[PDB]
Amino acid sequence: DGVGSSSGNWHCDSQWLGDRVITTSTRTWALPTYNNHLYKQISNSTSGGSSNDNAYFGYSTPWGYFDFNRFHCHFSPRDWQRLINNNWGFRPKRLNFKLFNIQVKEVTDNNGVKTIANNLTSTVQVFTDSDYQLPYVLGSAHEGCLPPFPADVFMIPQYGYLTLNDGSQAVGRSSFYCLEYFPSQMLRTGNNFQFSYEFENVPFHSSYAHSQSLDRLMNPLIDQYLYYLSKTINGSGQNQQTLKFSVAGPSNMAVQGRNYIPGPSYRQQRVSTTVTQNNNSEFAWPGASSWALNGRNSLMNPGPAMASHKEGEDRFFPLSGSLIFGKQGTGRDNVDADKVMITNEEEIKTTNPVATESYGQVATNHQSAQAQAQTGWVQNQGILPGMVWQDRDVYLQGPIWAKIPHTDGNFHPSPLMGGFGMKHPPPQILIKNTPVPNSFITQYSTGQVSVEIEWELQKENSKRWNPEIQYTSNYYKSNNVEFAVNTEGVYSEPRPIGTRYLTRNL
Amino acid sequence: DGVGSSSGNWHCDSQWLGDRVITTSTRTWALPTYNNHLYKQISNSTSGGSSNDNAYFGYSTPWGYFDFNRFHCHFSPRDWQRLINNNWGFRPKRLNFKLFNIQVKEVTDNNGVKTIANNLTSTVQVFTDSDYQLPYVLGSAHEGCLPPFPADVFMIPQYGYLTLNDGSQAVGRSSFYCLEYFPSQMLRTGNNFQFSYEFENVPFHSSYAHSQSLDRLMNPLIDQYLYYLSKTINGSGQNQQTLKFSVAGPSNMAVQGRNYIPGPSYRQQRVSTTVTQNNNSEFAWPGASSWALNGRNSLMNPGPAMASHKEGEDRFFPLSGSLIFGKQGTGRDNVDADKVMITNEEEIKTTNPVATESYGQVATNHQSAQAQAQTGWVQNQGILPGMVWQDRDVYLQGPIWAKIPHTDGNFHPSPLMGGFGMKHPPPQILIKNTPVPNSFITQYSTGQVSVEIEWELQKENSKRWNPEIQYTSNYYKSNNVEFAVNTEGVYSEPRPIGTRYLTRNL
Amino acid sequence: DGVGSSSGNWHCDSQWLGDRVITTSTRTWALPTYNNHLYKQISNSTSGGSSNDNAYFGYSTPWGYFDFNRFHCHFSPRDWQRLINNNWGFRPKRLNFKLFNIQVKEVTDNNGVKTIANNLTSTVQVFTDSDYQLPYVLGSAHEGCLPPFPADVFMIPQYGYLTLNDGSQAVGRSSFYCLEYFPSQMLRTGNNFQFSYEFENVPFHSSYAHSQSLDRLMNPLIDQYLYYLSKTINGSGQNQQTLKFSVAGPSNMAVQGRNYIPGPSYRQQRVSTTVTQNNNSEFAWPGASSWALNGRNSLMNPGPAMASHKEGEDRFFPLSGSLIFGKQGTGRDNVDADKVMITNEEEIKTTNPVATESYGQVATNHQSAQAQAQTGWVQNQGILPGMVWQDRDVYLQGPIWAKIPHTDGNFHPSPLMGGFGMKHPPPQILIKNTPVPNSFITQYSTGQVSVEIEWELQKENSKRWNPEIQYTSNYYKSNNVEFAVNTEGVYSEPRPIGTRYLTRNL
Amino acid sequence: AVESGGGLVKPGGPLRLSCAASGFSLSDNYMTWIRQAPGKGLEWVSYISSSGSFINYADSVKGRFTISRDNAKNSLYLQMNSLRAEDTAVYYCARVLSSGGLTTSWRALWYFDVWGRGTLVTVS
Amino acid sequence: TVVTQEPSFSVSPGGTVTLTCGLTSGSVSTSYYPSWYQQTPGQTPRTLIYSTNIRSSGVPDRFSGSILGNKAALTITGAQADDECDYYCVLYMGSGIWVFGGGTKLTVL
Repeated sequence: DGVGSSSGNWHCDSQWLGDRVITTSTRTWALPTYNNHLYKQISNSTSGGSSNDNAYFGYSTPWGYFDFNRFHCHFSPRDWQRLINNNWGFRPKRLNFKLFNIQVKEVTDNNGVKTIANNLTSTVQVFTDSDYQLPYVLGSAHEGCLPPFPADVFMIPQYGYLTLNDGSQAVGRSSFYCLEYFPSQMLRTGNNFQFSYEFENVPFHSSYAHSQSLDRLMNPLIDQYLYYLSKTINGSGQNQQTLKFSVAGPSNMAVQGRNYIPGPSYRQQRVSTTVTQNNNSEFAWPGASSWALNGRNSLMNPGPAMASHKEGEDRFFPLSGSLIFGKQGTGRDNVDADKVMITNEEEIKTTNPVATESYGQVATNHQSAQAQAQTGWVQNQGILPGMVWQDRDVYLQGPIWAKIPHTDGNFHPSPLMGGFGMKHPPPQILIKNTPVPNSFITQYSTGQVSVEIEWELQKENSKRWNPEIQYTSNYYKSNNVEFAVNTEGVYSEPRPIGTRYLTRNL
Repeated sequence: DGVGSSSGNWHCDSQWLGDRVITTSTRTWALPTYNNHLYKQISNSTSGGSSNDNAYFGYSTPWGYFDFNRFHCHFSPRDWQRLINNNWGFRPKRLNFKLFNIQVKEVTDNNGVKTIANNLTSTVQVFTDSDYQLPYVLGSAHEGCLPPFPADVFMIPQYGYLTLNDGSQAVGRSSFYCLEYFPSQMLRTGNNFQFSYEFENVPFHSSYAHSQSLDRLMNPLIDQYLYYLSKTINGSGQNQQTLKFSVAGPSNMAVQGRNYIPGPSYRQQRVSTTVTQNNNSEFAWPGASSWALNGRNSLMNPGPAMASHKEGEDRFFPLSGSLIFGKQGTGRDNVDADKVMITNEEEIKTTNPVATESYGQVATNHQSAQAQAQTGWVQNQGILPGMVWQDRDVYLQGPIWAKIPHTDGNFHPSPLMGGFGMKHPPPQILIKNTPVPNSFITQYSTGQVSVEIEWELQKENSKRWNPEIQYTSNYYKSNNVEFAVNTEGVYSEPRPIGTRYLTRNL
Repeated sequence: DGVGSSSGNWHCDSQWLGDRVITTSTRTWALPTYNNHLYKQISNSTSGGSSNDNAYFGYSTPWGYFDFNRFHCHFSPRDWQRLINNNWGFRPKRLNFKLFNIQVKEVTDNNGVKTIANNLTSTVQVFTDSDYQLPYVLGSAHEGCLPPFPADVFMIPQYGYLTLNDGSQAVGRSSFYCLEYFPSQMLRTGNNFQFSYEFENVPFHSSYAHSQSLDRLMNPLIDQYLYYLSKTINGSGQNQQTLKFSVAGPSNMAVQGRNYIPGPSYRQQRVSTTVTQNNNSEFAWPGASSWALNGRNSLMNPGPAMASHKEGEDRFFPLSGSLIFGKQGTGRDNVDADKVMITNEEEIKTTNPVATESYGQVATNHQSAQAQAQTGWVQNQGILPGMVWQDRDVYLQGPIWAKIPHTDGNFHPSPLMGGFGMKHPPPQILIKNTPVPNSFITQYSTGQVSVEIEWELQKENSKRWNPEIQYTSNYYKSNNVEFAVNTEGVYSEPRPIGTRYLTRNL
Repeated sequence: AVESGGGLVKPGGPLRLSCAASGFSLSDNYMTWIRQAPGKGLEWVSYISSSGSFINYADSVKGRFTISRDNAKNSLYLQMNSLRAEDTAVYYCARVLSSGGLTTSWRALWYFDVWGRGTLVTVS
Repeated sequence: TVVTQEPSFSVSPGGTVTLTCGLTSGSVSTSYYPSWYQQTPGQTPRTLIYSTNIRSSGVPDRFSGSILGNKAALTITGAQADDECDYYCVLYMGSGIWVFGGGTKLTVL
């Protein structure tokens, strides 16, 4: 329309309406020029990765993309506290994305000084992939998300993808995607861009902790009419075998018949947060649980949903089982235990097997006059008919959705790092600065990004008499208010926040 | 209305109409005064149970409840015979419940003698939980059901529930429900109470036995066009390696390729009813298959549906594999084998693995010139794509339905003790005597309960030429007619009756 | 209608219409007299089978059955090449079956010579089991299916089924089925029989190879915000226990968090086509993986869908894991390696674990000061929440559909030899010569069969820049044209043709 | 890196010698005592389950000796009582691995994996 | 229940001799798990092999142990100076009870 007239306004606010929520967030961004506008092959041999498990083939592209996939982009900590305390379930509904206030800059850098000037006739290419024809990188929980604090200015990440390989060399089945082949809407300093999206139907993420454990469902005061095998002998001696049956009842509750059994387990190694208890050897890679695919061993992370620790022991955690977040300012390499935030799953200990414990025992052989009855510990257990399980909780820092791989079959597609599985997630948004002349001008753009997601809720119906556990901030004085900036203007979040406080009956 | 007129009538009968069944049962009940009108904490410490597997924490309530969840409540043995004989399947559609003829008594005890008289100003509270806000205890197959024989007056069981626990202590998440906080319809001697229920869609409970075994679905007259590996050597000697392929054909049927494979298995220990065969040492609790949760071992009972014994050996039964019902008057503790009724799964040995046997083998290493091929037995096999299985059969004495826990995921929810899985079972019906004055009158009440279920059926379509196996009584003479009273008037059921007689193709 | 006029025409062609395909096939057939018009009980002892695993029981019937269940019946190689190169998926929508020009021949035999004379009076009885009352044997991939070449005349195979059995002997539950009891239509020479059947809805068969491995879906240019455990000790010495966390990033791609894990595996033994590598011992039956049912070990073939071999090694195949086809003219028993064709599944190695490799590792114990972290290999793995997998591919020679055994439950019914699983497959079509009088005239029949299937397709939408992998013939000179007749007119199929060439993103 | 050592007792009297545990826990492992007379043969002496609920002895020492396994101290105690001159021999603290394979693919083998150095106990 | 094996088996270096240990009471097989232990004098016995064919990590491939005939036995191929020392045989039976053989040495010539 024009250079001198604003192409959009600032929107940050949240309307809490009935059973629905609308969260609007707006950020300011800067997009540089990557690879001098070139599509460059990459591999492990370019970076120098020696090992075989790390071998990869792929391309790096000049295009950038927008990642809002993390929760804290949309939900401020005060909205989150209102959400997790009052609500059993939630899930996205609609997605509105506006891109405006495009400002393109040009740079001429002399020997000692660089002069930053505007460029009025330059353009910025952008498009959305609604056909899901490009590789989808938003499901790996990468950095580069919109920052949690509205006044932060963030840098658009570079878009790349990987494909088939054998060693560091590609194969004839690998694919190369030149994003130029896609139509894109070009924007000058006056144009704006918007689109809408409809989240496909997905189940409400469970946001509650079970009041009743799975092994305690049966009524306490009444005997069952089912019998169990109490005694296989009368006493010490020769040829004392006998069969004696007893009633399953409150006196012995472990042997009663039950209609449902806990979910699957794949045993993680148990690492203790008190270092004097850990074995004195390097077992970080050697003892880790991992699934092997095409001869390349990939660590199991985070793995199936399982309780992190037994009741009463909070100092242990599965070696690769639990999601780990860095604190503000945490270094990139070799940070000690107090620079990272560890998420314990103990809410699901009711219906899910403990990750560091065996799922149970199974009978190895037939007993007889010669052979005693023997058993062995079950390390892994697949799904059996009649298992119930709780998925992994979602966190304020955690990812929201992932794209279900397109395959013949899948089971309970809900992703393992948490959130909502979808066959058609919110599309990727690819943006770049159009090259203005292989000698080009130093150029970058900036502007505004506003993402809006309508959320649906499920209200708390419970009749529980005594008060619920709620998420609250401790009253004791501190030198810095949690979820705020310090004296230098550095916004940090003190602890990872779970979504499960309110309780339900099992 | 008035005291002098009846509030209801006696309906006990079953109408067989077309493809549907209507079964009605009216009983007489007596409700005492529980806990002297008090809610009381209960844990193992109050009972004194030391073992940590039995640790429980809960509350016992003054309320009673009605349990009709067992089949023989709704079916006379002749109706059960008429059902399992001609029908390939059945399932409930509607539920109707009527509670009337309230008669409230008051007990005034002298020094040695107690006096009984009606109390007209006394009321009886009743309500049903439509929202499942309360715990659901009806799925554990407790005693206190409506009795099988209509002339028996029964005692309403006591209601109590359990919650989260650590040892005998509770946790801040533990929930306490006060049932007085639920709006309840109060009844005097003239009032009646009723409501209607609708069963949610559940698949027809299969009531037939497969004729064809899974592996034998082939055609004995025709060869397959697939090949298998017959010989890896020419003969005894050195450097004799070779590869020889044969045709899979009716001559050797074990090696053919197949479309499907038997269901999952979790092995159980094998116990013989001939006692000399069993091992001498005490293996009842040490050798039993148990799933562990939160550090509390729990016996696997009845466990995933599996054939109890190989064909030809019925003397062996899985240790915790099958339901065990007591004979009439069977003692509570350490009764012998002949006093209890051990059910057997033999019908499902077609499509299901044997509970006391391995599921099969898997190759444990790479056979090569240096080392031979090796195999390891499989004790527990999770679901694999392409499995088929039969759920556990239901018995005249067995439970009808069970409540599916409210969870993020479950697989084939059909309960393990048998029956129909439902996320909205028939509600709990709570009833108590309203306290009339910590000084209250010793008091109780009696009345009528008529529960009417509408069953749907599936007709028998088979073209089988030879006659079916039908359930028949024995003509040989006995001192007592089976499924009838003895000289002292005690109704007894001779044996557990299964539902699977008719045959289908696989 | 009349002898002097034909009852139909000859239709062979494939009409390519939009997204649909209409495949027409017509053959000439011959139906002899089976069992001299008798139902003969057959078991292993009557045939003489000693093995306990091969014990069978069943009946041989005079009826024949038409089998078009194999792909090359409905498709020409060019129609196959046109299908698999341009399309991402196809499923059968409708089936039309027409039988015409029935002719009956009576053979007169004399010592000097035998003369065949047409018999006008005799009729052929044909009926289809629409209600699926009869046992289904089409799904077993049996021989006797319609010929690849139209010119060839084929003989309809005899129809027999095997019921329940205990060793050599039959059991009470077994049911004997008589074909005669079902209503059937009798046709004279003028008469023709035709029927139309509509296929049940089924998932599109996947016919593409993923270009992205499940583990490499990550963005290669960006670090995740999640952390993993890098170091459990500082260095070599005493009391060095420490914890160190690091960012999961492209430098080390094995330890990143992932939302999905590969599908299940049940390991097969690995056999090399180069004989000097394999062990010098007879491991053909001893080392195989088999699922035990009711005490009869049945070999696992082909088993769950798994990649046949690691990338880079194609000279290794699972012992019982690959569909094996014979070359034209292959002997029946103990042919050498070259007479047979071994399909390899390496296309699916992206989302599926290698059949001959362990699925991964799980820790078997708690670490401590006195105990090192121990692991063990996972030989087979059931379904876990969040797995994805590809089914087994269909071949030009392979089966199309299979009937899902009627059961209370099943998981991912898609058959293990490939193709579309259906609860209501195309019905069996039974045909026989009517007996003309236990001394009957020697009689056989001939005629025409025309089957018509309508295949629905899914178009290729991909944006891939570099050219696809395609299926093409070799231009180097040879003594014959592949998929054509030799000098004597024998139709030969040189190799198996998979359906997976085109690529998709994961 | 697993191995252990046995307890040393004087010759000539009934004692209970200890088997210390280094490198592994006696909780999850099946443990056996093996006694060899000098220069002639090796004879099985006793077996104890990992759960400890299953214990069995050799007929010569059955009804006589008593075995006890303390998990907290990583020590395996075998108490010999009322010794005979025919009980003079060397004892080993054998470690037996039963069915080393994992549960999904399990193979049942029984053999003495780890051997504590023998200590002689003489009755005199 | 007495394990039986021949006490005398002397083989010159470069010669493979078979040692056969069986049970007098009943025939052996995989169910009655066999095992083979060398005891090097001055040292504690080390398990030569276990459960028939399987070979212990430490042990050489020169000697292979298999169940041949009614009673399982080890079959040393081309014996050498090092491998020679007192051997013992043992097969597991019943519950928690093992029976050892009489023992055998072997000597290079």
